[PDB]
Amino acid sequence: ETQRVGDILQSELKIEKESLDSFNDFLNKYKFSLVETPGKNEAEIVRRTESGETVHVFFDVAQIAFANVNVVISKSEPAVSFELLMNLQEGSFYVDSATPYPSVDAALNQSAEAEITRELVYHGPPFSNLDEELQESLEAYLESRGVNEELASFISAYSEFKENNEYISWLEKMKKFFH
Amino acid sequence: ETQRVGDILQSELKIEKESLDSFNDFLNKYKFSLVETPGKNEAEIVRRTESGETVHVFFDVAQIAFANVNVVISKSEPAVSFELLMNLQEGSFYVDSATPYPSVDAALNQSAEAEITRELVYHGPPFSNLDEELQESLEAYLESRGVNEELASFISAYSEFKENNEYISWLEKMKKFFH
Amino acid sequence: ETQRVGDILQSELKIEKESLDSFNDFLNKYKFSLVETPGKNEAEIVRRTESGETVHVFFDVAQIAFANVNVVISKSEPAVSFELLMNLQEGSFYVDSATPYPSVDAALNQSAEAEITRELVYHGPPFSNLDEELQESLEAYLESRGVNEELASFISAYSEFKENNEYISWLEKMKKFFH
Repeated sequence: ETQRVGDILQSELKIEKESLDSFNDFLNKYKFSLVETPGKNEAEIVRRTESGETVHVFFDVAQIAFANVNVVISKSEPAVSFELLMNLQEGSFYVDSATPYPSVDAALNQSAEAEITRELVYHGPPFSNLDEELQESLEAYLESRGVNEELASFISAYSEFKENNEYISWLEKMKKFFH
Repeated sequence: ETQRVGDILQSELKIEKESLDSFNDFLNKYKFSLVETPGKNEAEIVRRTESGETVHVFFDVAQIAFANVNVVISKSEPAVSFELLMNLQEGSFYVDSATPYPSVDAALNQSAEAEITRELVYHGPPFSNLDEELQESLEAYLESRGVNEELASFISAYSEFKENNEYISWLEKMKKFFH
Repeated sequence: ETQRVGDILQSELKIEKESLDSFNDFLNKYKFSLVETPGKNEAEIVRRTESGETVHVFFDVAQIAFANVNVVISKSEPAVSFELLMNLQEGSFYVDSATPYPSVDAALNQSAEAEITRELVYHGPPFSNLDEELQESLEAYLESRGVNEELASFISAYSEFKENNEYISWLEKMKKFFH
């Protein structure tokens, strides 16, 4: 019965609606902008570094709340997409792949054809197969660009926050259907 | 040798060509229309309920003959897509996800961009993470809309029927190639 | 530090740059043309047989260096796509599926919609479910068309060659980014 579903959604809504300053502190520390799209799983934060690089970090809040984290760094001009695995318990990152794309658009465009273009191109060897010194220098480069414990903490806590907001909107949409 | 393949296809064809009333009885009982597309894996049945809802049920005959069953219910206006897992031996269903879409088209359009749109949006939490009473009321709602043992029986038997027809057409197409 | 990454890439480049006749011997023996697209994972070889068939063989060099090998055989006019699994150690092939498409374009076009079209159509039953004599005659047909130990050897060695070239180009692109 639609009434029975509606009653439970109504009571769950009231409860669910019932640390922002930690988000603001971390984002402002690195001069991040948060790109927030309510209704979608992916969250994005973007900043510009002292050396003129643009750093994008993408994560899937539903996957989190090992997770896939995409760090894209550009200097139109070439960008490297680092696909990372983040340990949710440890707050640690591991490089899975690093792919040099000819532009930020090539790295990030969500169109069907842009995805196919990414699928077809070489993504570098398994990271574990690289020279150890190459592995290390790339990890230290990412670290120096803010891929660290503070970022992992933000990703975890912001994912918990956004997903709960997504859950609330979902409850609301369900309520409208079952009304 | 092409002749050797052709001989075996020819003999398999003759054998394979060598309960419809149960299909008709179940479909008519619920006032279903069957949407049958020969050559394709997916089968669709659709009906309108006493309360003016439209219920679509989709299943993949090749997967069946746990299976994925998509039940889409609409009232242009919002639709909820219930993604179910069906126990093939038991004839039982389990809710994996329920996603409210803003229209039937958004839920069902097979275009590349429509699929991408579905992939990007929030699909609700894991069903197991919902309040137990919410889980139950949604399951009972689906039951009341004909997601039951009779539907599971139809899905199993119709999948066996259609797949065998697909196998026959496949044999025929192979025969033409090897001629 | 970008300098530290650049140094290691520079030294790896110098080392990596530091049997072609076996490629030429096998390709020429079967009158293959190699279709080589630097920067992409997939390699393609294509020939025309004595009976006027066109045989395409596709493989993913990154997957190789069990691998997926697609053998497409045409006579505009219908083509059968054989999806094979190749044992990398044994140099042996196993048929996973054989799908008759109405044209080479339908079988091979890489567009988003062409992929969706392939995903939706019936792919024949599990190969293991076929009559044993049908399984055998299809395997012997592929053999007679050059799906053999020589082809497996080429696929393995050419995959090693191309992937290393892809690795070199990747190092070069990384060098440019970190400069």
